[PDB]
Amino acid sequence: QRMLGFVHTAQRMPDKRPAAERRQDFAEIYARFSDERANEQANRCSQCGVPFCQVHCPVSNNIPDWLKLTSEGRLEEAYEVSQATNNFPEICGRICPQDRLCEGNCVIEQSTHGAVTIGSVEKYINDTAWDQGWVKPRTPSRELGLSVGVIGAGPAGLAAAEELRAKGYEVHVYDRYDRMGGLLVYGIPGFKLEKSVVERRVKLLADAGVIYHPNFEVGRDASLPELRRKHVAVLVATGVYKARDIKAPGSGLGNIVAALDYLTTSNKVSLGDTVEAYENGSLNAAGKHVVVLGGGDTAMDCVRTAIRQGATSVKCLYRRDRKNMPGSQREVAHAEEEGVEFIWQAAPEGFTGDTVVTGVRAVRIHLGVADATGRQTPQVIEGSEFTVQADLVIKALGFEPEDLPNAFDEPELKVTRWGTLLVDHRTKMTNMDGVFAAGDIVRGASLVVWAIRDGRDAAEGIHAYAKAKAEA
Ligand SMILES: Cc1cc2nc3c(=O)[nH]c(=O)nc-3n(C[C@H](O)[C@H](O)[C@H](O)COP(=O)(O)OP(=O)(O)OC[C@H]3O[C@@H](n4cnc5c(N)ncnc54)[C@H](O)[C@@H]3O)c2cc1C
Ligand code: SF4
Ligand code: SF4
Repeated sequence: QRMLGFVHTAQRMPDKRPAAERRQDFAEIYARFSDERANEQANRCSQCGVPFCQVHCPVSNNIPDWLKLTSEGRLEEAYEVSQATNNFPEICGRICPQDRLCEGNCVIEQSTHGAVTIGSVEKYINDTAWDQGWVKPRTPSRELGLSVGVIGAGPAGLAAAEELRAKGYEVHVYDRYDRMGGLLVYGIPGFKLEKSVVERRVKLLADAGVIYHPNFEVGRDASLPELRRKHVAVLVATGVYKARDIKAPGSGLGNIVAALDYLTTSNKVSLGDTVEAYENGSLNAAGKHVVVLGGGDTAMDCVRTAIRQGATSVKCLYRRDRKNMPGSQREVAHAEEEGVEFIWQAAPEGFTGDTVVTGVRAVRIHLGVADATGRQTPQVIEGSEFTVQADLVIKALGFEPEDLPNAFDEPELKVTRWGTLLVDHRTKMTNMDGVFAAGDIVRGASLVVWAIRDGRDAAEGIHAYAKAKAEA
């Protein structure tokens, strides 16, 4: 039908399970659209000129085109259009925060008509295509005689590997873990993204012809000059893993565990491998009171994965207001509905205890009015300082890059202050010849789709450089 039906229809997301039932299991919380409902929700588009849904999507899919090709049957052509510009569409549709990228700037969203549910239609059109064999690996026609190396198996690494293998090269990936996929499989919990689609996509990648090297750290089992001599070009996509800390009176007691360790062990125990720290360790929250520090999406993941495993009472201390939350806002409402209690504008001061933490003494800060440059300056209130009973606290402040030049044996890699190495904009080439670096280690605490775009751009640049070098 002529697809301008936002006038006489109302937006409604797919099926959801109630809160009293969500708290038990570890599966997802949403469901896939039905056919007659997807063909209706994809019809509310307006095919507007100058589509803001595409200007603000970091990978810049052709959103109106497959929204049209979905609203008229014709699902296979829609799958083609969607896949031809994005390597992991379903993963993006599942995890990408849409209220700030695409759904937050739709033209009918700016006019209080609600937003066309884009990511859910992405999921629908990209998963119903998987069941009927419309997905196939991109095996190169004529195998080109060159070899390219990458470091890391995250989103950027896998995207670059797929692009290079499609061009015709021979790729070799080098991941530190045993199950490749990066923090897509060890950072993000199960209820957000299921660990089955990730292994499905990595199996497809391996079927395309990629060679996998698990349990292979660059620092220990290799060296950057050796790999530089092996292949023709290497892509540093190792991400950021050196976490942050806090120095306060009482910050040396027991049961003060970093967030990444907790999340990793939760992912493992959901998969298996029977780590002992889940049996006898401080990485369980069965019958304890949990308190997490800092904000962001990491805080949301931690608090939810804690409230799933019992956790008689959970609290989260953010040191700003609610509207400045770094992550999305659907997960905040989800956590509130599931049982979490939030404490906005609070900063930790100390930990009271003897050998194990018994409580967290915190202060209450006040934010000034936005400055002429758009920056609020908080100041701690002198009177109100309080203490919360805490059985297990989790520090989830942030993440920073490691010291790569002093660990990759090459002290000539140019670096900024924070650790993100410098790189040109066009070719995505590192200071040194032959080596390239693009992904999350160049940006900071970005999202997945930015990593995908950086990986694709670095792949194109590496192809151009290798062709120009073997050319003459
Ligand atoms: C919805 C959402 C939720 C998010 N949740 C989180 C979250 O909970 N926590 C979080 O931290 N980020 C989170 N992010 C951020 C995002 O996941 C990452 O910034 C991004 O995925 C990292 O991209 P990358 O290319 O650096 O890959 P990464 O996955 O960051 O790359 C890590 C890989 O590098 C490998 N590696 C590391 N060091 C070495 C080495 N020396 N040698 C070899 N291999 C090495 C690791 O083993 C791993 O395979 C989230 C993003 C979104 C959109
Ligand atoms: S969601 Fe809105 S802006 Fe995006 S294509 Fe549809 S009508 Fe245009
Ligand atoms: S990748 Fe993210 S921003 Fe782009 S269309 Fe999909 S959900 Fe929207």
